[PDB]
Amino acid sequence: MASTDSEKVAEYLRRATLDLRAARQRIRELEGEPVAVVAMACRLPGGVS
Amino acid sequence: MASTDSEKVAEYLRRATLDLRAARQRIRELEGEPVAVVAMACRLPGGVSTPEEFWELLSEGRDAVAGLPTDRGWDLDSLFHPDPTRSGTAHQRGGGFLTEATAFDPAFFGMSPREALAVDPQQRLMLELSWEVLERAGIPPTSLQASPTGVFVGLIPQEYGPRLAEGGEGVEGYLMTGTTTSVASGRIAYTLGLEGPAISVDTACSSSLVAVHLACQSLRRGESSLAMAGGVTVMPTPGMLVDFSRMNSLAPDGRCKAFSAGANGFGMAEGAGMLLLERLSDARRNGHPVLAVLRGTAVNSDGASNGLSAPNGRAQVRVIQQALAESGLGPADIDAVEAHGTGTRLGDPIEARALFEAYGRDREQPLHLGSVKSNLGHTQAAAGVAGVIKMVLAMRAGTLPRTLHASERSKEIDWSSGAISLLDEPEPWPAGARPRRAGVSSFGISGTNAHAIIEEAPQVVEGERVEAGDVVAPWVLSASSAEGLRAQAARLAAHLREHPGQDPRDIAYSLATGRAALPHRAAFAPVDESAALRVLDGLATGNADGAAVGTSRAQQRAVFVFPGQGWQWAGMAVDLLDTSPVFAAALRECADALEPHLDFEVIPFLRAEAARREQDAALSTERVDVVQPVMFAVMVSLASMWRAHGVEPAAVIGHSQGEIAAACVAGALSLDDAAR
Amino acid sequence: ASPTGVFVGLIPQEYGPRLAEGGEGVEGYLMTGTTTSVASGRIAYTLGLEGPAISVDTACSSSLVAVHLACQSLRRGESSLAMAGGVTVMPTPGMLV
Amino acid sequence: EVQLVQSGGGLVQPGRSLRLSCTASGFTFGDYAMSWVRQAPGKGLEWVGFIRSKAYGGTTEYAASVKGRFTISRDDSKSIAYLQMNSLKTEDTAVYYCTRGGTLFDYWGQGTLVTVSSASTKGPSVFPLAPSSAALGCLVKDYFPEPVTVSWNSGALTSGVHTFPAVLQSSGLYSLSSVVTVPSTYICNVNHKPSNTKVDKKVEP
Amino acid sequence: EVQLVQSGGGLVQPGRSLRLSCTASGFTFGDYAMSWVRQAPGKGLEWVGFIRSKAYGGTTEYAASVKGRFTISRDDSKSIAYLQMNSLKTEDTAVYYCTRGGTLFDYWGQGTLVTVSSASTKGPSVFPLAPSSAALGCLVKDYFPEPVTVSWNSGALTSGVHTFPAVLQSSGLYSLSSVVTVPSTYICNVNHKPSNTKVDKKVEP
Amino acid sequence: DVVMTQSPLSLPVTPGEPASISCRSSQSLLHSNGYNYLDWYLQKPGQSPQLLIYLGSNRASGVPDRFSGSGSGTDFTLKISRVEAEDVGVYYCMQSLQTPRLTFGPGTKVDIKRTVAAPSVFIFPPSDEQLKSGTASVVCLLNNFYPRGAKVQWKVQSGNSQESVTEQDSKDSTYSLSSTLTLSKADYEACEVTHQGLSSPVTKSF
Amino acid sequence: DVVMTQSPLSLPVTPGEPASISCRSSQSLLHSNGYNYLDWYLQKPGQSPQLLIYLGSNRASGVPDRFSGSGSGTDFTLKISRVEAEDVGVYYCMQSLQTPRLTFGPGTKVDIKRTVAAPSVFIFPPSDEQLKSGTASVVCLLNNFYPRGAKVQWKVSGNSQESVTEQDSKDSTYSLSSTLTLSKADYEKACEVTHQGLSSPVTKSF
Repeated sequence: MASTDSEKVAEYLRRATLDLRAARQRIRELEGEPVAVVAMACRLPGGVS
Repeated sequence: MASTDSEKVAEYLRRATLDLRAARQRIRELEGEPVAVVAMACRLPGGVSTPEEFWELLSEGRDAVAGLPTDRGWDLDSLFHPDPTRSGTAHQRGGGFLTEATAFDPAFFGMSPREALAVDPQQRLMLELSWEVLERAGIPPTSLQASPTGVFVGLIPQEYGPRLAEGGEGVEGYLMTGTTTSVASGRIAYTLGLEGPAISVDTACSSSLVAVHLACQSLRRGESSLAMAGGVTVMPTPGMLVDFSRMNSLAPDGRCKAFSAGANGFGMAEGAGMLLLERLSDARRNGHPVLAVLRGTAVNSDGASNGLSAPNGRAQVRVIQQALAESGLGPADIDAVEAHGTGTRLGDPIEARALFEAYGRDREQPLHLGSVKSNLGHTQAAAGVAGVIKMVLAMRAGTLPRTLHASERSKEIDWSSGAISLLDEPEPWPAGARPRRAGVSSFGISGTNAHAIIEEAPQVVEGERVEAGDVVAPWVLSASSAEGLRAQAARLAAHLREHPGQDPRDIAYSLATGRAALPHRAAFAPVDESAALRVLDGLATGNADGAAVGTSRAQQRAVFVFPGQGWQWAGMAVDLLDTSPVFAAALRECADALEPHLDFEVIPFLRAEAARREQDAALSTERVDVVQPVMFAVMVSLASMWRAHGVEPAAVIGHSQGEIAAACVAGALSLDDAAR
Repeated sequence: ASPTGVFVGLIPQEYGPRLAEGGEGVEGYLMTGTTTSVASGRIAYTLGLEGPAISVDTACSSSLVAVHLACQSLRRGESSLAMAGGVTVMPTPGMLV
Repeated sequence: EVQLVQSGGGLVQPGRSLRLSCTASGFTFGDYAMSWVRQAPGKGLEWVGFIRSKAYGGTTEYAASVKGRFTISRDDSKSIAYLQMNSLKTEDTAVYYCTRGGTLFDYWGQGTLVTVSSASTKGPSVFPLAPSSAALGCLVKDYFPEPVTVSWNSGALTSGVHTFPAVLQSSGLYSLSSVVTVPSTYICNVNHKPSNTKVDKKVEP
Repeated sequence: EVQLVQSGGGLVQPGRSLRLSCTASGFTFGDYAMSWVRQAPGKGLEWVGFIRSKAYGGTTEYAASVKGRFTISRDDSKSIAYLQMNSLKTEDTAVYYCTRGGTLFDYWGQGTLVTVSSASTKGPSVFPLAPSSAALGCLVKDYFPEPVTVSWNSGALTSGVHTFPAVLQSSGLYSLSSVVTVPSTYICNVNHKPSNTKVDKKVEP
Repeated sequence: DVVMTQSPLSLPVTPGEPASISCRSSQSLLHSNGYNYLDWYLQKPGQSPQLLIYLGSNRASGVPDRFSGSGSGTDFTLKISRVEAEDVGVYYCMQSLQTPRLTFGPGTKVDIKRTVAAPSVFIFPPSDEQLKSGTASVVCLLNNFYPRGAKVQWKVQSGNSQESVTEQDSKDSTYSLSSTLTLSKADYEACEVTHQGLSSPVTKSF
Repeated sequence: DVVMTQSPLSLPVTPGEPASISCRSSQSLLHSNGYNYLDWYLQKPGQSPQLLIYLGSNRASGVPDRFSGSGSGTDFTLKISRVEAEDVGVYYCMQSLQTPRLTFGPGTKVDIKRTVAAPSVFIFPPSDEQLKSGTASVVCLLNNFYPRGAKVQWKVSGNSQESVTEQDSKDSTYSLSSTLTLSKADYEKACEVTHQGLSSPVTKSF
């Protein structure tokens, strides 16, 4: 626009790249997100409680 | 040069934006992919055994509640008492109950009669149901071997056979394989060879809808390319009728008076329903017919309600709103909802209040409230599947079914809003600009509330071309028994006499790709719908229409016994040799294997037309000099093709002269060596 | 009223009388306390839980398919928390015989 | 995550300077170009101007109405954006926004009230509203600054109640009118926090 | 979906023209800038040139080695890209690629064999390989072009078998050697499809 | 010259319906790169706005995918699949082709669709103690009218009246106007609306 | 000047292990926009290549997310979490700060890791009927050696050609073909490899 030829469209790069990163992170948090074991409750033979 | 980076920058747009469009559509097909209904399945109260008969039941407003069954050996005499609190006694004096759940086909599957006797009818009424839902789809049931196809069947533990501590006299070891909800999906996955996740869900009156929900999840994540979703409540022993009388919740008439002032209980019925679920892209890519599309489904619990049995209002509103939110749809996008409508005087008011809350608060048109249990009765774990059956049939016929015993709308429900219209009359539901959408709700006695959103199948099927041809495609039909063969001819004849105008090539194509190759085969090449119906009626009676029965027994644990003594008639021709890939591969391999010592080729003798070789024909036992080399070549080819064409063999042996013959298909040969 | 799904692994076991001869006081609870459907329902009701209260059955794999299924429900996002597991307690000497 | 939270609100008279700072955290500050927008109360917004990134270097654009008045600076080590007011006048009375890009204002801070008014904090002139025969109200005239909440029946009546917005007259003072529309002698109270002028009024036709 | 499938392969001698067309479907052709790359057999790709989009207009760049020889054109109504060979020489013997962008070659066609060889189709000179006392083989000398597929024991032996790649000598002819490594008098056959020269060989030490 | 960009203003939206907002451009905003250079913004009433769509069609992250858009070389369409209770505010059709970036457009104040109501014109003479306090403010109060397309006239003329409109409420989905006619001492010795709710002017004086 | 870009070549990868490939740049490829301008490509042996990573870190669609990458202003790292049987080919570290891009770099032909084998040097005198046919081709055949870091010397060189193939599946080795094209009278005048498999030169002649 003013000097070189990219200071309004590189912003479009930045926004599109952030959106793609957030969407692929959404993919990995809906199909590959680790699922934590908060706590454990068991009643097992041998008196285990 | 790049105009000082303008091409570079804009081209990086042209990849990052495209990747974002791909990844966001991946989000959409991974969270809200509209999964379609390929084939329908139901064994519902009354005479209903197919979805078309269920529509015939719904369209004319017939109630299936007739009475208690007598095939099951029920006492029926301790089942009632003047005292309502007598142990061993039930309250309802009927209910829509299956008249065919008592019988099952052991010989059709790999089930022994001893096994099938101990099999829970619920499971017996899923083996046949899975078979018939696969046939209806145009998908050969035996073609889904070792393939990803999840099974989701809902059931009710109840009680069927004798005490498992006491065992039995004829049934000892297969009582486990019968009276377990677990194997009520594993059996289906085993007999059909399905490798997909076999889950048998159990959530009381919403098990079927829960199962279809999970199947939706499995397809959206892509764990299984195909899904087997459904539910069932077969009614083997009258105990649950006896004990649902103990809290005084059963309607004495056994009828589900849904949203009615005369609701004196929620009644009861036994039935079965089943669906084929899978993502619409996999449908239209693979050509599987699409009956309807299930867009969104949610499953929630009632929470701390007024007891485990009492329903919850806010939880119901939450589930029927979350289904819309996950579907991308809303209260105004649903033209007619299929509520639970269990029929009790307490569940119906709060249920209708929840419907008025999620839907009725913001309605442009009056919501058409319906209940399948009014025509059928509360099918418990088969409720939720029967509802979606009703709504999909309403889609395909373009008419809203009636809600029987609903003329007197309940006085405990505020209908003054007008946003919900009780379906006491058949309301036309034609296809228009708005995509027709429906909702099915099922609230189990366990407190788990589920709701699903059924959109009409996208009308992109239209656009098919029309043509005519001289191809007399054979009408191939196969069964597991000779009587089954005669009955398969008769039912096809009845269908073509009651549904005339179906083009012969369409019938042949449907009979060929969609009907499995069963070990009793009768076929004919029709020229007219009269000459074909005469053949069908001839096979029905049992005369020789072509004198040809393709007989066999099973495919699993096959040992390839190889007897000789004369076979393999020289009756091949052009195109035939190139119809089967492994057949042609084996024939050409036997052709190319013998360069140095042999030069005679069987392909010119095979690919030659045999229409001229049928006038000097002879039995294959006296032409051994010419037949035997052909025996050897085509025996190699046929062993190789029957090894993997729907058969899972276990070994290969040799009864007579098939020893070196099956040793040559064990390798250890060269050009010169094989020739020698 | 919080989103949390109950996924209990169960094999249907015969506990008391048949459903057809319910006892003196145990009359209407012979399936509302024994049916595998209501096992997770009791968890969701006593705790006031509002989520997918799902009872699975896969014989000796039921518990792990319940863990898998709660995992998938969390992955998509239906309930903020998930409650998965399984049990095999045999009251009668039935499954051993 | 990201936050372009602002700071530097206050009350000034035309002809002096004011401070506006935009806190940057959760990203590389030298990659995005800071811009500033101004939102006139009750009507649409307007770009004040912007600064270009250091790696680009570039220059600073400002709006045609702020030439020679406002300047923008930036730094990475402390990651705080600077919008500078010099020689303020009346039109600057508006809430300003910190925007995350020269042409893509992809993120937006909460906004800080930059008020350039010719008044100082004084007490209000509450005037009632006599019905014709209907609705009853009470004007709140000559109060500064905005900080005022007006309830009816001392916070007891809530149906049909209004607090009319701040009214801009040429004197720099503001006006509010609270009214309730219901047939019948009501109580309306105005609390000016900075001045602690607690006014209770009784109205009759 | 998308496909930049190519067409125009053939066999030529240096000094003439050849046609290369890239079929565009599934996207707007005037948005992406066509480029062309060349892949020398057995070694790395070495770029050729590109054309800029009509909306941009621009010019056409080619590699420093193809100045005044190759030209690229484009059109939207028929959506077929054009790479033109004029005054071909030996180095052009390579498979060319149709690439979807001036600087981002984000998509790549299958590739067409553009062969500029000084030979014509003839028959091969199959020569055996005598073991020292081991492995046994048979050379395939002087054949053109390279569809040859060599088997051992007439397609019976498959363990330890080789088909050596096409060998580039200065005469324009090619060489192949098929060998099997196993102690022992074997059969190796070479089938040249264009020439129908079916050669069977027996080898002894 | 400066691109003339005027989206169709005043698009009321009621929850649960599909709406669509267009936009205008003097010359084409479609550049040689094949991409449009217009941005879509929604202004929160009460706090900061957010991004809906860039490139004319490419949606931003964080916001739900409901905010769909497309357009031709000149014609643009932020085509909003549905709206809810929180989907109320001011849409800005800001094009990004020639900085400086001063003008965002007049802005599309959007609200909840409802049937046309009757504007309640309430004339209110100023209090007498105000007349002895040195000022005078007669207010022709307008309440429960929708949409906002009316201005209060002042006869016996206008010019000393101010404009003090609020936002929309939830359960009633109406609007009210405040025409404050600041007045002086000696000139104290009628108000009108031209709202769509009625046709004929309704005259009531102090 | 032209950016010197040489990724470390010869990175063998065996299935089931984390590898990482770096790359070099003479001056910084990090532009004023805060983004890198290097692209990552993998050349199929036998058909068309595909895109792994652009912007130096931004991955392309279609390919699985296993192809992860990052880098500094100059140092770059396509850091590949794991490899499988199909993850074999030639990786190109192509830049994009200076058009024309020209060649894609010598390229990183990558293969399956395995222990160092013994190069089987097989000397083969040409057939006598070839010697009467007008040509002569003595071949020092090399088989089952890995990696490829050896050249066949010709004593008693310059007339030898190079004809190496790709990798197989079950054996995961390589073979070389040193074809020494020869003439008539010069046959009346030994081959060597310098492969890591051994240390001392192994001399065998025709």
